[PDB]
This record gives sequence, structure tokens and C-alpha cells, in this order.
Amino acid sequence: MFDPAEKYKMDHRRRGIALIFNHERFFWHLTLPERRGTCADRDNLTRRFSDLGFEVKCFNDLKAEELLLKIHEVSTVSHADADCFVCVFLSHGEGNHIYAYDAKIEIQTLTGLFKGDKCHSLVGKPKIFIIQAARGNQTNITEVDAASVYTLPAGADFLMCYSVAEGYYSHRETVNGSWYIQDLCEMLGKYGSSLEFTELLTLVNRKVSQRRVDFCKDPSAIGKKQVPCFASMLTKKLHFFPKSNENLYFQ
Amino acid sequence: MFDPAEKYKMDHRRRGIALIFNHERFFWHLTLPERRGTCADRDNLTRRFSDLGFEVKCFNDLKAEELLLKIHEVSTVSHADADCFVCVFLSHGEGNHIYAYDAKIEIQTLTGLFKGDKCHSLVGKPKIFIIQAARGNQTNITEVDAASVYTLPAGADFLMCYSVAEGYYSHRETVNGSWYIQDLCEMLGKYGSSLEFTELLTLVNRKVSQRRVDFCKDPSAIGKKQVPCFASMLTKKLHFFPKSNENLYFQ
Ligand SMILES: Oc1cc(F)ccc1CNc1ncccc1-c1ncon1
Repeated sequence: MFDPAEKYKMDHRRRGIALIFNHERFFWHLTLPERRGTCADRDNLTRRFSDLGFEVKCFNDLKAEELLLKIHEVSTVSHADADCFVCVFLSHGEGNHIYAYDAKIEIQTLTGLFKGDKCHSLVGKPKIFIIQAARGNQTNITEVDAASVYTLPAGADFLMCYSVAEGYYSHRETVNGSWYIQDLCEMLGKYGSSLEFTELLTLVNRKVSQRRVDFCKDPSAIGKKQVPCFASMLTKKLHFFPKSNENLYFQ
Repeated sequence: MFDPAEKYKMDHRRRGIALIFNHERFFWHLTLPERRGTCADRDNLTRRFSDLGFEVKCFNDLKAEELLLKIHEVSTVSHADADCFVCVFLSHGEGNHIYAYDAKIEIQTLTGLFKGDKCHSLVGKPKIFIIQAARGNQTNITEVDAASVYTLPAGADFLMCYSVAEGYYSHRETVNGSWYIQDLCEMLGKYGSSLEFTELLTLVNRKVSQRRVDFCKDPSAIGKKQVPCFASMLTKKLHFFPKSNENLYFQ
């Protein structure tokens, strides 16, 4: 009885945790610029994921040790009564690495903690990473960084979501925030609770790709297009239909 | 007039070309094993893509020069009257590279030929690469290779499809062919003409991930799971609905 329209079971007591690691400033001796606007991204994400039933937990400018402890903590707690897990990185990156305040961390070792073997309570549930990271170039200006972070897959039932692909450029407005996150959050608002999540990510691909980069206040930022992507190792359709929270304990 | 259910326009005169580069043997001084079964993959793909309206063009054991000429030829011909383009690689690979008969070729330079700038007749149309490549390990046996090929994105309106992700293993039956292709072709048969293509690729992720690797005739092949993935830079829903070929010239 194989079913072409099979959906992840999204009828657990709680939706699950959304981690947001939010990096604005960095240790001097890394020579990485401030990410003015990242707080807009953090607040906009916090709102949109809250309205889909997520317990949102943000962390600002953690050092590598603090970050690994927080994410390892979340990996070893039980998700048995949760639909899924979301983890978001708003920082700089290079290749396999995201930047904490003080050093780079290997993306594989963060996704590794939620692989079937290591986190039994999430086996067969979606694990979604969203990554707004690129190379630190060094009122509301638009700053532009080169793509730097490999569009890695992870394991079964992971969905890796990337602001920007190889050869393209990632944009951050210093008040309104990152183009990717603005359009992700807009689509979550309008369509989170109806559309299959990859159909939604495809709309974000259209929205960001269609943003015009022909008439810019900085000449050198012209023709620097932005195309995001996602790498899906998902095995079923993924929906965030409103949960039935009437006369039930969801804490 | 922004539309959450927007579809690629798939109402051109012809569907388009499906290239299949099929590699069974290799130059001695590469020390890569025969890929016994690859011909089953080629024939099964040829059939399934034909039934979706593709002009299928296969090429066996091309040297690097012959391959680059054939794919460059196809890039510079007009696709103006075509829905889309498909290109399939059945070979060995490593990192950014696929193997021709005699040497490795950079995947980026093959996808590069169909980027908007370089191939005007395919701009805003889906460009779909399918890659059944892994590391040459060195009646119907199941041979098993380690994942080796980076799950790269390309540019806007590309869909990169990979047999296997980092840390997993790719399987080929020597008569029935590659697990990935068997399940891709089965799903194309049942659902090609109805399902959105990424929904279908997700079914292939389930089918291949669910294949059991616990009781194997070779002991050392046990616990070697296979998870494929796709990297979507698509901007719209993609369907291969049957084309209206009644009283119309489609050659
Ligand atoms: O997406 C990219 C973004 C860039 F800025 C540069 C290069 C790539 C494409 N490369 C990869 N894509 C997927 C998984 C792994 C890799 C990879 N590359 C080297 O080692 N592993």
C-alpha cells in the first residue's frame, strides 16, 4: 500500500523547537564585519516560526563552546512528542563552516547531532536547517557578500536551505534585514500553514531571483544576482497545518 | 498578480532533449572498474523519458573531447520551441568531476553551457541534471560504491539530482542496474505524467532509503544505506503532463 501523497506525521502534542543562532559582531582577530540587520532577520523568523507552533529559542553572539553546548543540549533532550526540528544560522561562513563569535564550526558536526543514530526521538521526523551565511567582504544601505558556504546535504529526513548558491551574491538591508529571510518570512506569513514546505522554498527561490540588481546606489553592486537553493533528503510531503490547541496542554 | 501555484510553461511544440552519457568501461591507466548494469539504467531511462515526450539521445563511453563537443553542440542549437532540457551522467565521479572514458570533467563546465547568459533559448525553462556517479571501489550481484560526488547546485532554474549523498553508499545490480535509477524509472512510469517532479524525486528518496541492507550475500556490504538527494534552484512547479500531439508536427 505505497502512497505517492504520503505526508510526515505532523499531529504530535507540540510542533517542536526552532533554534536561532544570531551573529552580529565577531572577535577582533577574525577581521569579519558587523552584520547590521541580522536582528531584523532574528525577530521576523522568531515571529513566523512562533505562529506555526514552534518553541523559538534565540541565542546572540555565542562563542564556539557555548554554541556547541546549547545545540548538543537540544540534541540529547527528548523530541519524542514533537513534529520536527528547525535550526537557523545567521552568521558568516566559508565552505563546510559557519562562524561563531570566536571561530568556525563544521556544519556536518551540527547536523550530525540530529542524525538517526545520535537522536532517536527525531528519527523519521523532518530536520530543517536554514543558513544565511556568506563571506565577510570588509540609514538603510544594502550590503552584498559573495556566496561562500557549500550547499551540503545532510542525512535522511533533513532539508538544508541556503540564502545563496555558488557564483551568486547574498544581500542584507541594514534595517530590513537579509533578502533571503525577508522573502522566506513573507512566504511563511502568507502560506506557511497551507503549502508544502519545499513548494514554499521554491516561491522564495522565485522572489529572491526576481529582485532587480540593475539600478543600485553603489555601482560595484550591479549585476550581482541572488539565487538561493535547498538540498532535500526528505522522504515525504511536509506541511505546517495549524495544530488543534483547543482544550489540550502543548507546553 | 503573484501566484503561489505558478507552473513552468510546458506547452511548447516539443518537450525537449534528454542527453544520456553512459559509461561502462574506462581507459586502463585510470584503474576504474567496469559498471556492469549501466546499460539497464540507460535503456530504462531511455524508455521512461521517451514516454514523457523527450527526444532521448544516448552516447556510450565517449572520451572527454567527444563528450564536450556533443554537449556543447546541444547547448548552441536552439531550444526555443522546447519545454525543458534533461542531461544524465551514468559514470564514476569524484568531488566536482564526472569521468569520461579517458579523464575527469568539471560538472560546473557542463552545467555552465546551459546557464541563462550562454543558452538564451533555455532561459526560464527547467534544466535537470541526473547524476549516478560514485568512487570506483576495485549472475545478478549487487556492487556497492562510496558516495564521492559533491551535491552541487547550479544556477536559476536548474535541478541537480544525485544517486547518493555524502557519507552514504550507491548500489548497482549487474543485470537490473542502479538502485537510484530503478526507483527513479519506476516512479516516472507510475507518476511522471501527474506528479510535480520534486514530489516524485522525494518518492525516490523514500524508495531508495527504505531498501534493506541488513541481510546481504557479502558481509562487508551490511549497514551501507543509500540516501539520494536533489538541489533545487527551480522557481516554479514542474509537471510533465501529456502533450497534445494530435494533428500537430512535433519533430
Ligand atoms: O554550493 C557551493 C557554494 C560555494 F560557495 C562553492 C561551491 C559550492 C558547491 N560545492 C558543494 N556543494 C554541495 C555539497 C558539497 C560541496 C563541496 N564543495 C567542496 O567540497 N564540498
